[PDB]
Formats: sequence, structure tokens, C-alpha cells
Amino acid sequence: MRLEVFCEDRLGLTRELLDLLVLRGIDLRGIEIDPIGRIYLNFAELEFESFSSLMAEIRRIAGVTDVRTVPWMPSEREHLALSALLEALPEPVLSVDMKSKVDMANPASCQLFGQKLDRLRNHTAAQLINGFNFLRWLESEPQDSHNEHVVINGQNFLMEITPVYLQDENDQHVLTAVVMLRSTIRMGR
Amino acid sequence: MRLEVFCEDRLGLTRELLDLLVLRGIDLRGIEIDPIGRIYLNFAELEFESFSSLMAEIRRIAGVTDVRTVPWMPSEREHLALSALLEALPEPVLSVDMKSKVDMANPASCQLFGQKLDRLRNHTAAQLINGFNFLRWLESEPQDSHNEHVVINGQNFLMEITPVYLQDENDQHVLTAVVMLRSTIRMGR
Repeated sequence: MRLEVFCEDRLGLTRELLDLLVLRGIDLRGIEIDPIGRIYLNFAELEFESFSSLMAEIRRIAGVTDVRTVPWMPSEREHLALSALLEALPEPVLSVDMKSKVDMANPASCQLFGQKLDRLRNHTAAQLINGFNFLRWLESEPQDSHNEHVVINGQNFLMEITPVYLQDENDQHVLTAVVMLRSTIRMGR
Repeated sequence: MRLEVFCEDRLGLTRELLDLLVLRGIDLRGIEIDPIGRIYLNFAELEFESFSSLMAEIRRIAGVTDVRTVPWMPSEREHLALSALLEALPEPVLSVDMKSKVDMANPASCQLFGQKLDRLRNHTAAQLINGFNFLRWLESEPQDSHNEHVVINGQNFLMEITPVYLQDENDQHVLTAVVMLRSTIRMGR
């Protein structure tokens, strides 16, 4: 949850806000400040009730002119736009580290394997996809991308695998051979 | 200027740290807390003599076990790791906003359209790719992905454009018709 607090230029206002979060059982994840007169607050979802009296309570603080909920902290905005677009990808995307452990994985990567992100992230890559040697490839210090054909839950896909940053690991896409043929026909004069 | 402060889990530390910076007149922009027990500070540039005094006084706050400058906030490390996935993707990827203006684009895209990313961002999608009404499709309130065969600089592509989030634009993926056949031909062995 992200709050934006509008306030005048007053001594001690930021402290009195953090005290208030502490009094109320709320553990702070982030606070950002705009010199113009805005304070953003990051903490875990409140239930609706604790939420509304808190807003009211923040508005009573000396120097606060207004509060609202906002979709992101200034710090989150761009990396959330990046995540959104990668999560939107209609087919499986997912990244792995140097130990080939799954890191980033999109919704389709989850639905195909039939599991939520946090279990899926517990896997190395060869545990999820039969037929390829991830760790020996990532050991290979790779230049180019790799294309392999794989079957996953009895389904034909093409898997492409590309190194990431020096070698901080790799990311890879999967495309259904069946979806490709249906979709290259999405032209029929 | 960014610091990382390691600290024991003691009541009042974060706020005492905030009081310190308020009092030294430090132009604090951001704090991020690491669920472990690490606090990151982002503030405007200090002269060297003050940065030093600051870091010295911080290391003497009770319960602080260390302080060090760091190149990035966690949010910024996250942004970097997501930019790196996007930029590694072998084939063109871009996103566009609700006016179909280009927001992000990977190097594969910069290379295709022959423009550095800065300039790519000046263009609507229909200024870069013929044979698709991007803006019209955006105003359709699309739910589903769309595939279109497009020709870009005389090279044939299958184009999949997908809607992003609570409609904020779209993700575009272009795959060469020819690399696909080559890959599905290789898949035969």
C-alpha cells in the first residue's frame, strides 16, 4: 500500500508520521520525500477499517494538508512498468541465476507448470524443463542465444535462452509449436 | 548519495536515524527498509567533510552494527535487473502508452528501426511499423492478444501486441517469419 501525504514545511512532521505507524502496528518499508511538500509511505496492506481511521488520523497531524493512496512510490514507478510488460507477455517468460534457480517468472510460466510464483521460484531450471543442460550452458560463459525444442506436460514448445548482464544468469521464452502454426495462419488472404 | 546501515533489531533506530538527518539538515529523498534488518538512505549530494561527519555519527547510533556507501538502492537494483532481462531479449520488444507512443524498447528494436531509444520514444507505433492501426486497436478496449503479419524494412515479422494491466497500453513482440521456420526446421533434429 502506498500513501501520499501533502504537508506544509514543518519541523518534526516526518518523525510524528513514523511514530504514528509504529503506534498502530504498521511496519514501514519505505518513506520518500518530495521537497515541494509530499511524503510517500510504503507499508503492507491494511484491512479496510484500520486503513480509514489512519487516513483520518494522519490528517490531524499539525502541518498535514491532505493524504491519498497512490499506486507506487516514486522509487517503484519504472521497475513496476517494466514488470507489468514482462508479466503481460502471453507466453512463458522466466529468468534464472548462475545456479539456474528460477528468479523472475511471468503468469504464463506459472499457469503452464500449474503453480504460483513462490513455489516455481524454488526450482532450478532443469527441474522444470526436461531435455536441456542449463548449468553446463551457463558454465559455458555463453555469447549467443540458444534455441532448443522441448516437450513440457506432453506439449511441444520452442525454448529460447539468452545470457543476462556480464553473466548474472539468463532469461528464456517458451512458444507453443501449435500456437505458432495457428498464428502464422492468422494471415490467410 | 546512498548509504546502507546494518543494524540489530532495536526499537526506535530508524526514527533516530531520520532525526539525525533532519537535524544535520540533510536533504533526504528516500529510505528503504530491507525486511532482514538493513536500512538504505538516498539523499542529495553532501560535501565530503559533511558526508564523513554524517557516517561517523551514524556508526555511533546504538544498535547500528555498520554503515557503508552503496551504488544503488534495492528498488534501483530491481530496476536494473528488469531492464537487463528486457534488453537481453533476442528479438524486438517495445511497449507503447494509450496514445501508442513508444515507452520502452530493447536493443533488438533500436537496431531494427535504426534509431537510438531516446528517439524511438518520440514515435507512435504507426510511425515505425506499417500495416497495423495501433491506436484504433488501443481504443477498442482489447482483452486479448492480437497477431498481425507486418513488413519492417522489407523483413517479414509476426507481431503479437498484448494489452498491459488496467489498460495502460501494450506490449509488442516481433518475431522474424523466417527465423521461426529455421527454428521449427531445426526442431526436426
